[PDB]
Amino acid sequence: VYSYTEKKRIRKDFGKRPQVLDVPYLLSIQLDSFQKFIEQDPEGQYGLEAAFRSVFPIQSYSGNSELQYVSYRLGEPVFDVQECQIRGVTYSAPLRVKLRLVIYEREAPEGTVKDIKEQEVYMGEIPLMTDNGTFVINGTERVIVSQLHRSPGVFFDSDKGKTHSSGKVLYNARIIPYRGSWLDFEFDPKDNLFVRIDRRRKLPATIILRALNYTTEQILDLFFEKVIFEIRDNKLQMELVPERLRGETASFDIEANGKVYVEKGRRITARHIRQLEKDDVKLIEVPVEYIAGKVVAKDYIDESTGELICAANMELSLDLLAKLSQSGHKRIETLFTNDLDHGPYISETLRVDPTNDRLSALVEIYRMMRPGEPPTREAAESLFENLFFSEDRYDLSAVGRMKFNRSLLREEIEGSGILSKDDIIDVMKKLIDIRNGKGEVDDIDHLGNRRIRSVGEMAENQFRVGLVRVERAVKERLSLGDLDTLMPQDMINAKPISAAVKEFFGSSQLSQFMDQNNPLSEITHKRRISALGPGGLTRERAGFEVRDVHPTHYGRVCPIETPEGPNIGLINSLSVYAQTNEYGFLETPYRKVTDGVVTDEIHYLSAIEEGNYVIAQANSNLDEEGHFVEDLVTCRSKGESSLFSRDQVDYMDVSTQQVVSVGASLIPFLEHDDANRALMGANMQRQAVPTLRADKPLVGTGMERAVAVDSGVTAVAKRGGVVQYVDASRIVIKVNEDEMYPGEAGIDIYNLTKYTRSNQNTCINQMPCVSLGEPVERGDVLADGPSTDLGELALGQNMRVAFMPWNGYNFEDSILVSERVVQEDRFTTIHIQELACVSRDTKLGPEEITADIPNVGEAALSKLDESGIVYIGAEVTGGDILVGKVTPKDSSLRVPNGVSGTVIDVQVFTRDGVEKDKRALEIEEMQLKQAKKDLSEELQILEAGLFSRIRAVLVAGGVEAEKLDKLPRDRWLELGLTDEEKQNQLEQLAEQYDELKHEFEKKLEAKRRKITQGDDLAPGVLKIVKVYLAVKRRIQPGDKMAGRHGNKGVISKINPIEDMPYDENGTPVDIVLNPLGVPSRMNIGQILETHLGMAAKGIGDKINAMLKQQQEVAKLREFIQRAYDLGADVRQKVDLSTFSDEEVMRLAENLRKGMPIATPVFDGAKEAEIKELLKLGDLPTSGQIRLYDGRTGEQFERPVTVGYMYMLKLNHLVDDKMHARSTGSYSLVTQQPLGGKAQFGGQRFGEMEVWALEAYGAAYTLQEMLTVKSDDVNGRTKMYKNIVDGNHQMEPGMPESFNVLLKEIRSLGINIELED
Amino acid sequence: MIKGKQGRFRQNLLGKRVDYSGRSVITVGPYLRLHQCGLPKKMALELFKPFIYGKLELRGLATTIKAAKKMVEREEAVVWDILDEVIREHPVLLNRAPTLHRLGIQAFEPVLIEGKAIQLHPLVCAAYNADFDGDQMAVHVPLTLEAQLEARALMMSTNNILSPANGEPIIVPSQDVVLGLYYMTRDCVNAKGEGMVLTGPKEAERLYRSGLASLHARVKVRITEYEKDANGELVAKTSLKDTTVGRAILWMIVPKGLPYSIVNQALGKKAISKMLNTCYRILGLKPTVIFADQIMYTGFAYAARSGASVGIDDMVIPEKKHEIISEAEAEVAEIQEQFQSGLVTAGERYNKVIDIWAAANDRVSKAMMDNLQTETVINRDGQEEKQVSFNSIYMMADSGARGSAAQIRQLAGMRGLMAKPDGSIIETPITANFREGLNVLQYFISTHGARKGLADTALKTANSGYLTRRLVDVAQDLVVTEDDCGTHEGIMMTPVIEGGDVKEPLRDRVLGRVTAEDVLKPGTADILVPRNTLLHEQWCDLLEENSVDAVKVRSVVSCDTDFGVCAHCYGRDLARGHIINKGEAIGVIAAQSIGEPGTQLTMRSSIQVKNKG
RNA sequence: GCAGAGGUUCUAGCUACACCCUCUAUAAAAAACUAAGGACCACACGAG
DNA sequence: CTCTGAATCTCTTCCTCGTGTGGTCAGGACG
DNA sequence: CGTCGAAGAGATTCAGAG
Ligand SMILES: NCc1c[nH]c2nc(N)[nH]c(=O)c12
Ligand SMILES: [Mg+2]
Repeated sequence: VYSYTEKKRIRKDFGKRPQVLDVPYLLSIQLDSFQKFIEQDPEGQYGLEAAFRSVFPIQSYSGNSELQYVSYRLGEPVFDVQECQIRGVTYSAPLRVKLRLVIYEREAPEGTVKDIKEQEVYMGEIPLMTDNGTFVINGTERVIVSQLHRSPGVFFDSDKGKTHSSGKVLYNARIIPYRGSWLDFEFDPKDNLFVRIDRRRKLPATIILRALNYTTEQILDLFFEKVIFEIRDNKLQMELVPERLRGETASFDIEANGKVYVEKGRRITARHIRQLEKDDVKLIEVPVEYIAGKVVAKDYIDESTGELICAANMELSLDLLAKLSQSGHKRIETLFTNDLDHGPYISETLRVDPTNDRLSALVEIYRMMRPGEPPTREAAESLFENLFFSEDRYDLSAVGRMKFNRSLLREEIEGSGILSKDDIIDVMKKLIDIRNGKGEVDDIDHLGNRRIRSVGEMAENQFRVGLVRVERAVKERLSLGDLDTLMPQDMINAKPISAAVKEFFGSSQLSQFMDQNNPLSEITHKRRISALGPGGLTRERAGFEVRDVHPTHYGRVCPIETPEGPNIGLINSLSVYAQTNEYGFLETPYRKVTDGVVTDEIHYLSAIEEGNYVIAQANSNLDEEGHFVEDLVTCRSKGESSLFSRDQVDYMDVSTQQVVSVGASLIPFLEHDDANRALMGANMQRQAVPTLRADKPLVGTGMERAVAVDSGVTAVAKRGGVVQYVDASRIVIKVNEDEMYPGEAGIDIYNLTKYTRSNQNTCINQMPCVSLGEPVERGDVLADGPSTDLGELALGQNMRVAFMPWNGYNFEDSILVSERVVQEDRFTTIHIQELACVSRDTKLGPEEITADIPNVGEAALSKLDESGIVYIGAEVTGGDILVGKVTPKDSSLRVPNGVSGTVIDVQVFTRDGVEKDKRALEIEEMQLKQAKKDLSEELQILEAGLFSRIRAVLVAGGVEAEKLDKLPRDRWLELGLTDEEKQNQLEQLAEQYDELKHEFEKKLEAKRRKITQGDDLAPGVLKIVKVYLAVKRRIQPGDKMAGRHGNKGVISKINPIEDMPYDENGTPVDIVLNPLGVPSRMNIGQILETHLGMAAKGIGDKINAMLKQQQEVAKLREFIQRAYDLGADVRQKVDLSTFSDEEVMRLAENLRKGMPIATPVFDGAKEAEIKELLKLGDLPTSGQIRLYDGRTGEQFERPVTVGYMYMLKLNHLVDDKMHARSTGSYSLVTQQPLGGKAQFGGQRFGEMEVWALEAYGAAYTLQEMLTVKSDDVNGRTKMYKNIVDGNHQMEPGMPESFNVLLKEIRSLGINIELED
Repeated sequence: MIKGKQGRFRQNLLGKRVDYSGRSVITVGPYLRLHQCGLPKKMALELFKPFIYGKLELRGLATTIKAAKKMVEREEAVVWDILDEVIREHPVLLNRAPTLHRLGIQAFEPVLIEGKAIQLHPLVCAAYNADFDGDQMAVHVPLTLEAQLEARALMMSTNNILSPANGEPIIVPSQDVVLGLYYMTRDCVNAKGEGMVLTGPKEAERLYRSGLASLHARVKVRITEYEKDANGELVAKTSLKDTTVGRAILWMIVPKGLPYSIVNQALGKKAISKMLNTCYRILGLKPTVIFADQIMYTGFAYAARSGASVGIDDMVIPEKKHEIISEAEAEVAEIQEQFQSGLVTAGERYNKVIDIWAAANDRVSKAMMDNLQTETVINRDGQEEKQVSFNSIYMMADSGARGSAAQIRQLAGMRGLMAKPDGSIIETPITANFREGLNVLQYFISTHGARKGLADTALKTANSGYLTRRLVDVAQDLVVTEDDCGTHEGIMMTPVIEGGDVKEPLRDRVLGRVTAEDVLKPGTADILVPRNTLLHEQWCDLLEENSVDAVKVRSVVSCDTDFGVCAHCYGRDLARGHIINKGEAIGVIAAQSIGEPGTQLTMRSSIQVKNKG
């Protein structure tokens, strides 16, 4: 089946792999993420409620005064998006919070509260997100890009190579919390564990262990296996376990019960250890020379004098052992030191330890944390427990707990957010294991270790920051003020929470300005994820392995699209199918595979779960029965593709375009061109200005009907029905019966946005796409947006392109353009530009807005009305006067030079208190009349629809229609309707209509007041006027023009039509490209797109020939069916026998310009199908035809390539580039040019240009670049008079910058002068 | 506010921004001669405002400056006529943005045009390293009379033909003109007009324009070959030489002094550069500017008539590729089975796989090349004959117009083995070209190299800039102040060989310098060349005959002049083929010429004899 | 402004480097003379 | 035992032109 | 109404043996 609009222009589709999952709503990463930030969560997790919970306990210290949060809600926004864009006020919503305050009795924590105080307080002004996912801040659409930062948890780096410059590896561990202080354990070349917090100076590791109430015996037992020695009268018999002996060389011969197993001086073999274990011997004799070298494990004391014989963690001393031997401690303990496996990295660190007690360790910690501060017995205790084990000063997120417990091989998922004593020692043991050989380091760049942070989480964090500040205020207030003396509103201020949220939304490194160059630029900008910003890495700190694309980017992020320049590979865009996990990580869909059959149910796989599995490839031929058709299937197991068997695989890619991003997926034949060129082909689409008459792409990927709809440019109908009244500014649809609600359904109205300035000064326009009586289905486009045709993305205009050198006018990247292009107006774009004049209130009197301009002629005032405002519709040019402003003794706003446009509208803002002038009154009255007419037109049409609905019930119940006509149509209540199930519904409808009348009689007055009230303004301005200019920029030699495949170049000449080459039939080509750019830069896709375009236009020409002369419908139908079949099997298989033979005549009209062709990126049309399509019409199979020279008229040998190529016009137009200046304003340092910009400026004679001058013998020109031109107050004013006089002389003077440097050094206490 | 890139010393004292400036995008500008460049009227009007005021005052049109300003803003007919006066002989400096070396900022004579883009002679789009993908040049103006004369006697584009880094020319024809000349100078074994006799080039151009004879046809023509063998005299000899019609048409463009053994070969790119160099060497400068300006016109005009287009059928996939792929798969499978049997180690098997894949890649590349160049076959009025191909992709590679065999290897044959981000070679190479489809995995692998290469730009340029700055500020003060140190010792010079072919002969390094001690003929006690004579080409040719390997040469390391090197100790200026003038700033020239190639520079048994001897 | 004063105009116009004219108590007959206050930081973009 | 070298800590610099948007003290009474 | 990361040189640290 096919929808009605789908039947209008159905696109021939290539591709053999049948997709299973439709592409999701592209913007669903931002909308859903913000939906979890303001929507109510009874769960109160990751929600405005989860932010309140923590900051709302409110307890005055011993003040028995408590305040608790109960409920919150968002008030209705004061202004809509449209009504706030003009005023510039943020699209916000008040935040109403209900707070409960109760008062306990004195010294009664358990006593009942004597009274309850409940009220609703207004705090903060939280912004809101438009339907497309754009925040309005100050009248400018702003979007917030998601961030990608290292996830909270624990990571074990390696720091291989450069450290210690001796080939050693220094293993280190970090504990990064979500909100707190970094804790880092780091090894040393001397093999000593060192603890370092917040990147401070080092510290022996045991110091942070001693602070945890841990004894030396406990510390030793927590890191080592103790070897037990027992005193015997048999040469100090010791218990020897074979496992520990394994890995140890035979220091002495090993015997038990008078039998030797391992010989002295011989390395012990695994077989020897196995036979020792078989013998199951426990005790093995040992010389006293082996025990003396063993470090003791536990402290041993004598029972006579009470003192300790040997201290624990002390190397054994034979004299100490002899004292222990005479004392006779039945058990002797030593730790099992083994340099091969059980490296003693704790004992040496404990030797380095300078303290012996917990208090000393705390004192050392305080000294290191706060240098220069005298210690205190309580300050250090408080500081240490606050740094880590405090709920407020340290909080690992739930994601942090999950990651930290997974890296430590735990089993639970949820746990306490604060660090625990056992967790630190577990991290220490893991680090020691890493050092010993077990385990492995974790890769930082692994996409399982970098969560994604959308707008909602950042907004919640900012709200929490504001909340803790206001909490610090309210708690302090609650202690001083007497209890139950005032309402709970006084203790709280809305602004501290506000200046924290509005500051983030307005000025941030992530709340970026939104570019609206295309429906695709918006889509690819709300999706872009960047690694910069707060909590992330900067450009200077960005290494080179981070920018590289990891093997785990397959399907989670785009490996092609990244902005070139400084931040390359740091702002990679999200893929098309990737969807964020619940914890923040990235997920990519896959299809579950049973033993032999690939099912239909799909699975979303995380970044880490993808590893242990084996995943097949999208290019795996399937029998449609679920079984693979070959015996060996390529897969991707451990980030390394290889060949496997059919039975091994258990996952396949969902589709074939899931690796690429949105924009990069629009390039047809993407797989044919190098990635280096696709990187710019995907970056030269987001800069294509929307042209005048948008034209569909003759050869598009197939993702054009999913970028226009999913963005906001188009206007999709949310209800199905028929079109009642269309117009160039509004579309009224009458809904069906089933799709409408039983009551108050009525009809739906869409308002189209006419020409409005965009953020890049391009026009934003909506054009109707339907006609009266045409049925419209649910979720169907009926309003083509800017750069969008028939609900199908269309950025450029397909042009007939021929590849050949043409007299050097397309030298190496230039593009020759025929006059036929300009004549057809195929590239003349609109450029709406906005101007503003401000009337400040200076001293000596405010400036006037009047039209009486002194010292001006009568010509300039012709384009000015009485009030001093330009007429709406005049054609102004460069230097003309727009609005008259005379400064109190000529400051009237003037059009900037070069701009030549027509004023489309003028809006005047007036501050309350000052009087509105005549033109302001005219504008206000016009807007009021338009608002009243809108509120009346909506009622008139809604009444038509509602009364049409009413007649359906009026005929049900045996009521004659004529009598209803006799009584007034507005009120049918006079008749007694027959009682039924619909009579009550109709009475409810009428009562709601009457209530609606009373509601409208109030909303009209509300609108009256809203328009009339003087708007707010910045302090010190009376009235500000905005004037809009609408230039129509044409195409010009110098304007950039780029294809889709990565080919760019400026136009070099607008050749006359006759000079262009022409094929045999007489049609002249429109663009002459340079072929010499194809072999060097392997973008061979474009040569393979031109042939497809030529085939499409050839079929279009055949259809047009069939249509131009009268032809039977069957002829057209059979030809189009043939075209849609086209040989090799395709997924589409669209049939024409079901069309009613009248929609065929409309499809032919929509195809006569050329049948569109789809081409999914990585399963596109093979060249055989292109050849068959070429042979379907008439054009030669090879794709080249014999052109003819225009000037000479002779023939071109070696026939050249012709066809149709999609060509965008990049917005780097030449009219915004020329700047040249001679004289003008200067700076404070008198370096005259002041910087080339909108303000006059001279191009910088930079540092290297001085060297380039010195390389020649030119010095006089260097002197004139450095002294007279740039900065010489007595040089400029002298040579400006010398030149007009007639003599070109010079006087050097001496630059003012040197007189500035002399002062900047003389004011430094250094006397620098000049001799003579 | 003193130190750093923001301080005065590097922001406001060295690099002062200047008045009388401008900016615009680039355009091909083919028609203007190489001594002139385009300029929009709406820019030249604003640049030359004081000159216009002065000329209006001289004409008496404007009584005061106010009226002159008013009439200038009027943009009436009189103002344009005045502007066409102050623009007549007033050079302007077309300065590229990142001027790495001396030729970055050159002078040009303006030619007023409409539009809004700055035109540029194509032959100088190489020294600038200026593309046309929307690049932006800045226009400066010299004001004083001395500046106007300097931008004429030193900076005009016709004055710096040879780069200061090396004697080789810098205005070598680059992309379209070279392809046109290559397509002009060729031969098809059977085209209409074969074996005919032609009176001369004046008649060959007519016989080709009429269409009676194809551009390529082996014929017999007579040519007046002028010779300068007599000192200062032109000897005219005329012999019936055998060549093509296309080569004969090309003869009239070349000046008379040059012989005929240059326009007879296939005329790739290096041949054209050598032709320009010989013209400069034996004819001077004035008859070389005209020649290099005329060659571009001919090249463009005969590359437009060629219709050299690229089509899909051009990029042939060799038939042997499928068999090579299958056999390589069999060999790797054999090694895999051996590893699974424990016979070989993992590393040894990996090395064997890499080596066999490299061998297979070279084999398939050779097969594609042999099926690309030779495979053309046509008739010679009889049986079939072999002939070098006319494939457009091949003609864009043999001529050196754009691209080398390595890129074509990526268009028809297999891409090869790609490198992992960590510097390792992936076990399985990409067995698919670009004309064929590229798989998903074979593209995700390919993106690694593209990302690394694009990220290395933002560090190669950042490091080359610092190296160039240090090298500039370390010399910064060398000026040739004295004409003769009079010293005796100079560093030795010998050819450098690594064991293969000689990397640099003694005829290359020594040329342009001055000897220290009297170089002696191999016959002893014979002084071939005196001790203090400069060595030009007529001397290096003599040195080749005697075959001497060690020649002492004075160098600026052994000069004894304080605060400046000598003129003799520095040798040839390498920009003009004469001894360096007393004063030229050579301190910065070397620093720029060393730090300039820092952009394209990459940041990272039994010995068998070569020949009998 | 010869010194003081006023000045056509072509913003303002004995200094900004300034300049000229007529006139004798105060403005009014005339042409030739000039070019002004604009800092820092984030984000995005292009090219080498 | 006193330099001998040998770690160890501290300061420096890391391209060059443009095209554009947006945001921003200092320090609120005070007599 | 003023008025109150890398990476490299160099200078500290610091050391080991005859
Ligand atoms: N502004 C009055 C006036 C008219 N003419 C003038 N000429 C000169 N040199 N200076 C002036 O001030 C005037
Ligand atoms: Mg370029």
